[PDB]
Amino acid sequence: ARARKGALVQCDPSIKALILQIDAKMSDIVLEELDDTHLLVNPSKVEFVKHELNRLLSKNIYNPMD
Amino acid sequence: SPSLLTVIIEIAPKLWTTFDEEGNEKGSIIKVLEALIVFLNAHLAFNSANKVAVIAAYSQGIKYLYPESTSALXXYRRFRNVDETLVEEIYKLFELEKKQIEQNSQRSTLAGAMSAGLTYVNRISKESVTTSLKSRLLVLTCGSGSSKDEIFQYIPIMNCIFSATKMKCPIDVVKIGGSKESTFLQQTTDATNGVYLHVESTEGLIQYLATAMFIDPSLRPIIVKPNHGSVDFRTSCYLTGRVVAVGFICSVCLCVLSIIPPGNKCPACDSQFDEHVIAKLKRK
Amino acid sequence: RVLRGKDDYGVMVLADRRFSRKRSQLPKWIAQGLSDADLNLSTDMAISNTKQFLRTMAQPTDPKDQEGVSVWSYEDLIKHQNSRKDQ
Amino acid sequence: KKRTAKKNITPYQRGIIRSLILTLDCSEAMLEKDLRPNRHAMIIQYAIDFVHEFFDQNPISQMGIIIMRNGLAQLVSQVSGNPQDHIDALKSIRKQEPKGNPSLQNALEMARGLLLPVPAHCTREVLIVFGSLSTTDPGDIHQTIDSLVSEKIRVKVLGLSAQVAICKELCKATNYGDESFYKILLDETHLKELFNEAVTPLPVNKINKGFTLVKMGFPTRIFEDTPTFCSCHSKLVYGGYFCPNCHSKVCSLPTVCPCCDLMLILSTHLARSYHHLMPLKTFAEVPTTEKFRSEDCFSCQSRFPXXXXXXXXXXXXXSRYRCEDCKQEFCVDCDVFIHEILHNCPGCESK
Amino acid sequence: KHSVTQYLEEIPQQVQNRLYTSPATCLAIYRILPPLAKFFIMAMVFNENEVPLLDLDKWVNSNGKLQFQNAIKSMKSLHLLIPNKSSGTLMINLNPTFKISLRNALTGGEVQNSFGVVVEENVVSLDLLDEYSANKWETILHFMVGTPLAKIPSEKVLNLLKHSKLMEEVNSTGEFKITNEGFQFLLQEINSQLWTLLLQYLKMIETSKMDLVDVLHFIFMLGALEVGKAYKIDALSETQRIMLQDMRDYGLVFQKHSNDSIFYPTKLALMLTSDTKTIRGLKNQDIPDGSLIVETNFKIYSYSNSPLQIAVLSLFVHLKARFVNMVLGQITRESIRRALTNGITADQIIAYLETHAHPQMRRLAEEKLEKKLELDPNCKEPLQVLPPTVVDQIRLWQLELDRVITYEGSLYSDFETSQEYNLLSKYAQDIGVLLWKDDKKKKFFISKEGNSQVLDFAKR
Amino acid sequence: QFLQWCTLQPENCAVFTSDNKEMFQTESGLVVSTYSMVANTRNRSHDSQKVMDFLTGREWGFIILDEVHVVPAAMFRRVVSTIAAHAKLGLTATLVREDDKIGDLNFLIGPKLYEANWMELSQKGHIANVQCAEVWCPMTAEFYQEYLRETARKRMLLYIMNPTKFQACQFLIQYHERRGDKIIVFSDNVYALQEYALKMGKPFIYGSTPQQERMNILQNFQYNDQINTIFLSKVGDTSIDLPEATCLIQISSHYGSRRQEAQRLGRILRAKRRNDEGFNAFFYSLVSKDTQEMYYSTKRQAFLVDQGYAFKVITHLHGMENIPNLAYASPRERRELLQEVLLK
Ligand SMILES: [Zn+2]
Ligand SMILES: [Zn+2]
Ligand SMILES: [Zn+2]
Ligand SMILES: [Zn+2]
Ligand SMILES: [Zn+2]
Repeated sequence: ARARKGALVQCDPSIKALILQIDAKMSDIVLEELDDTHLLVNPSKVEFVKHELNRLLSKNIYNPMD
Repeated sequence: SPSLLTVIIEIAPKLWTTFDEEGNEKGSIIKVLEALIVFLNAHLAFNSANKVAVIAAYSQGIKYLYPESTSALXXYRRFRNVDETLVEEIYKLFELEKKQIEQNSQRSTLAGAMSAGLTYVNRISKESVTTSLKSRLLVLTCGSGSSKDEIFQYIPIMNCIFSATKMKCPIDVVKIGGSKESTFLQQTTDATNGVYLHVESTEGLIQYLATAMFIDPSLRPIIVKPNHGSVDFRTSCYLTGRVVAVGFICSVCLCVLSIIPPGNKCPACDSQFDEHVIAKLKRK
Repeated sequence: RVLRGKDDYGVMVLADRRFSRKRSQLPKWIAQGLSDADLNLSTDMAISNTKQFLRTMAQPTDPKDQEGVSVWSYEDLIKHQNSRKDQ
Repeated sequence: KKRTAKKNITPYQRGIIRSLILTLDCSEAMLEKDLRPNRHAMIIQYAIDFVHEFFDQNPISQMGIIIMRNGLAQLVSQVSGNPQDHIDALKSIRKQEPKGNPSLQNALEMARGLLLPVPAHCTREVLIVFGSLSTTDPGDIHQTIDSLVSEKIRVKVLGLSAQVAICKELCKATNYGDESFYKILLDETHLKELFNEAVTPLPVNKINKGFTLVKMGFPTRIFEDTPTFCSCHSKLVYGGYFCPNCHSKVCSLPTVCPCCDLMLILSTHLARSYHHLMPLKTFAEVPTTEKFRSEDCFSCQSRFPXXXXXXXXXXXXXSRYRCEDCKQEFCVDCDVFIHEILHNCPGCESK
Repeated sequence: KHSVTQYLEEIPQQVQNRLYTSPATCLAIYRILPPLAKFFIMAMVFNENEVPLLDLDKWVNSNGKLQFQNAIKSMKSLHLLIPNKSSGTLMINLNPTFKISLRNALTGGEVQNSFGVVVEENVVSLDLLDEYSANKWETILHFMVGTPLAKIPSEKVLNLLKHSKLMEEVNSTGEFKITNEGFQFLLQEINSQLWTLLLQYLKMIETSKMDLVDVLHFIFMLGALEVGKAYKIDALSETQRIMLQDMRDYGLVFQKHSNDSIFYPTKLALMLTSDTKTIRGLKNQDIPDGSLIVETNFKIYSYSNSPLQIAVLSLFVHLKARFVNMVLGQITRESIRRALTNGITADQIIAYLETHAHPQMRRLAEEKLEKKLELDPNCKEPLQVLPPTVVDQIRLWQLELDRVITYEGSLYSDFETSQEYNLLSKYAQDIGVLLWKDDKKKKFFISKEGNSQVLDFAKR
Repeated sequence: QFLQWCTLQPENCAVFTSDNKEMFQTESGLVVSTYSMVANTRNRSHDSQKVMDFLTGREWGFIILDEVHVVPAAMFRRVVSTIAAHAKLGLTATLVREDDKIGDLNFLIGPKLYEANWMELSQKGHIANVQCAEVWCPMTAEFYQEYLRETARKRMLLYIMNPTKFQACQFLIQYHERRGDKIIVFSDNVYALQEYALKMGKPFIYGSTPQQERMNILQNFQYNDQINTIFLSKVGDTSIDLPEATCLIQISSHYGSRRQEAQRLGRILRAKRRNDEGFNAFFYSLVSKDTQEMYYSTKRQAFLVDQGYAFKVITHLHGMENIPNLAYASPRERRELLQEVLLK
């Protein structure tokens, strides 16, 4: 019985890349990257990936809303 | 699946006598009664507050026991009331036991009790459209003698199978008594997806009752545990009284005759047959 | 002419503006059937009216006791009722 | 106020054996907009229901199915005691759309010859659900009706919301002069009840025909399932039946044996004929002020019976619809239900 | 829903068996197990012997065996049984405390915590003492989610909500607002909400003087049956009575007046588990007294109303001018954006609208239902049940407020040949267990239902 | 475009401009003249007056009027100052008009018989089925980085250019070419449209298309199915003799005000005497999802459903990446074309 658990993050390669850019930004918590459309991460830190993803987008977007 | 388990039990004080007669009087229906009291609480408990009910048959009539028709105008405390109201109603049936009850032993109102129940279930499924109750019933009989095959109750047995098959009802039967596979019941338990257990007299049926009579309620994925084969070589030649195989069936009467037929007016309806048709049947 | 007996039916439509004012000029038994709301109809609600008519008429509405009123059953509802009517 | 029948003039013979062959209309007129999807689609819904009903109360019978497209009638399910063949045949048809005209002369012509193999004891029957208003006859139709009435093939047809004299005539002609058989709906439920009523045998006043003694035997289920084997389908069936005379494994069916050819029945089919043949007497609605019986029902225990004097509510009616031969009360529910599923009059059974 | 069942297995084996000490709590834990698990309990409750798994495996035939794995896995996690690698085989037997406490409570046994109720003149009327309890819920719910008047006076309750973060409202500022947890409070209706709060108080009231078995015995005593007389007086522990009185104050004990009487067995204790009918100065127009408006035009047509309810409706729609029957409000992508600002996903609101606002949307839902499920294989086009047009806008709005995705399961390996992966994948779509796959990688991150069955088929 | 399909023989109907002298006072049958003629400062040859002299001279029973509101009522009040016919006919086009003076033109022609309740009548079977759709072109970092950098409206072509948007268009092109259908595209860009028309490579109507080439492509478009894609810029409205609509695509969505968007929707979606396709009037709107006009793309959707046109969204394209000419498909070239379009 083999079963390798984790946090499978599947998205577009670009957000993946961004998430991976973001994931590289807090110390490579992505355990594995299954393909261009999937990522395997430790759930302990995915929370903060989005937080900085949020901040960096909040730093980036800043929401003009024209 | 709230399943309505309604038990129908027949008590002729001549047949409960036979339950006393068989073996020794090592325990009358009370062992079966205390078995049933425990069994009724369990299925009541099993599915989602799934209701129960009880009817009986006198020697000379029938009556409801747990449904407890309008009269005024522990363990979960619903087991208690279901048991005790049943215990009180049935003891009221035993005071309705005397010589005149002992009198009308010619008939067995088993036929009437079970037709009345189908009116009751059609009545509850009609009302309980919400929470459609995956109901299913039960039969317990004290196998008594003096009538090897009382054949006066055959058509209502078979008609109600259709309604039972028509209303899609699995039907389980347990016979307590002498080893007489009630062929018509044996076909019946077979006909409408049921389980036949011809248990012996004095065994606490609780082990038996829980095993094979809980099969259906809504489940039916599990091997029914019926008794042996359910042969459908049906009623004896009405004229002969021998079970026919190549039956000889009269006419619009549809009476079953053996190789016996009188050649005229088959012995269930006044229908003369074409002597040519009789001779054609005799061309062999 | 489209009608023969009391069991007969059929539509007798009138198609002209002047028919609105000549409803009285029609014979009584025709006039009894021509009601006020049936005047000057456009062709459209004419078809809906006869549509329901043909359907309802197509039904076997035979009470056989209201026909005791309108058929005056055999030699009796005349002899019973009308020989009472000699008043 | 009551809508109940006076008297039945036919409990004596019912056509217990049948060969009913239902024919449909897949023509343009079925695409008009009166019935909810159309004529075409909602007609087919109730036919499926009737199909299930027709074989439940006359399972000894068979049926075939024919459509009516493009002035050409087209058989879609053979005359069979197997409803699923017809049911599956009906499932495909609704997916095609009705077209062309109903050429009744076509449809009548193939119906008449389809029933020639149907024997004397089996009854020939045709049920036309006509919904268009014009036909297209390949030949003389009176020739065919004359040929039809000659073959002892009664015809009852269910016109849509209209009356057509020829099917007035056809139902009149075939059904022994007794025109009772062009009954027509105004309504879906009227259509629904038009379907349910076509299930039972159809006696009006039977003429004296050869009452033929019918020789058959009864099959018995097989046990060995690893020995899954069949003589009626040549496949691995985990247990079938065995004809009493042929001795060949036959799958579960009231169908005839396929090796010695005797009708295979267990017991269940004939008892539907019994309550078909000898039904009960209708539960009389007891008079309101003259009943004075138990304030309950009999088949069930329905304490609702009145309210004891309520000016209007009590002077209305006392829910005591009681059968006669038993003289036992029955709530309308039971009285309706007793008369609905289990004939088996509860009072008349216990005595 | 936190699925409180997962909490019972989380408490270690002993406190379960400690919990299992009262045949009440034996008889209680039994009703939540999956029906396969239920069936495997009672068999080996009475026949006083363990059973090999091969029989339990042969008892369950093909598909439905997944519930056979559903049964046995929940069974072991809460340790009401003891697996036994006795001779290399599997000897299955109850945690015996369960079976006999059950068997006792089955055959009139010693569940005195179960028998802790008392029967007396049950003066609690059907209408009496639960309107306070129902109003208790109404007032505190208006307090917790934020009503026009937040009449929730449960100081112990308010601390649990803020301390447990039950609502994403500023407890420091007194805010009772719906956060991610507060949005989840708006989702779990009766069980799940009744589940969710029972968890917060246990987390809150767990530091000192817990007595969890007594807490669980006392909680299961008040909700097990109407303790009636002697419940809050006698059939209650010290911390249990404080819990019972605290449950009394929270309404979950409809503890009768005088603060010292039998367990006021409010109906609130019943609903936490019953998962059945939910309906609870001197006027209360019901049941359809509530009302709302949700139709294809995406607008509120309110004729019936309820203030906390329309306050709740206003939590995701603008209110402009409450009229005689209508409240001036119109649901838009802006209106739901009031909740998406709170991170409230357009997921629970889906189930909310299909259930809630129905008392005015009965016909509207009923006309939407049309019974288009048996007609579904017949008429392949379902007739707008349930409304799909709203959810796509919600999803597209949710998709507009989105772009983070993740999956559960476990990555799998040792798939040696293409035939087994092709055969395993083919069967997986038959039961529907595979999130994403690829023959190239021979890896996928899904549930283990695929791995358990191939092992069981290979091994037995 | 209709009156010869109509029963009318134009031999009688003297068309008048007073640059267009025609047979006044001898015109035997019905007449078709125009306002600026019939009264204006554009009362500009005595053909005009003499027609009007004839208009007064001959007694007229009925007056068919088309868009009286645009031209001042005063001249209509002057074609209502002089002649005294018997009837007029106000076939008005808007509920509220600048000729809604307190004495309305309703109370001079005949009462209202036909109004904003266009549900009784057109539903009786006149109009066919029109399908509308709105594809969400997938997001790519630069557009957002382009969205991020400027909040200005200059993002307009920056999501219009989406090469993925070109792709979905080409799918319809091969699709409607496969179906023998006809495609209208509403693209006011010049470069990215050329960039796209270059990317497609069919004889293409585009920005400032030669009307003959327009007509040539149109002839090669409606009668010839080989060219089954034309691009109508803002020069279509207003106005050309707009071509038939089976597959309308709209790229630009500012095109304000919204009263025009009712116009364009009505104007660009012309009628089609083809029933081979199940939705014989496709309306499409290729929008880069997650861009500036999601607000304004959501503004178009509410308009159409108010107009009642059958509408849908197709973002799960069948073979989205399977189409030919995946030019600029990559986010880089979308970025590269985004740099290409930042010029525009
Ligand atoms: Zn006979
Ligand atoms: Zn076979
Ligand atoms: Zn045979
Ligand atoms: Zn009754
Ligand atoms: Zn009777």
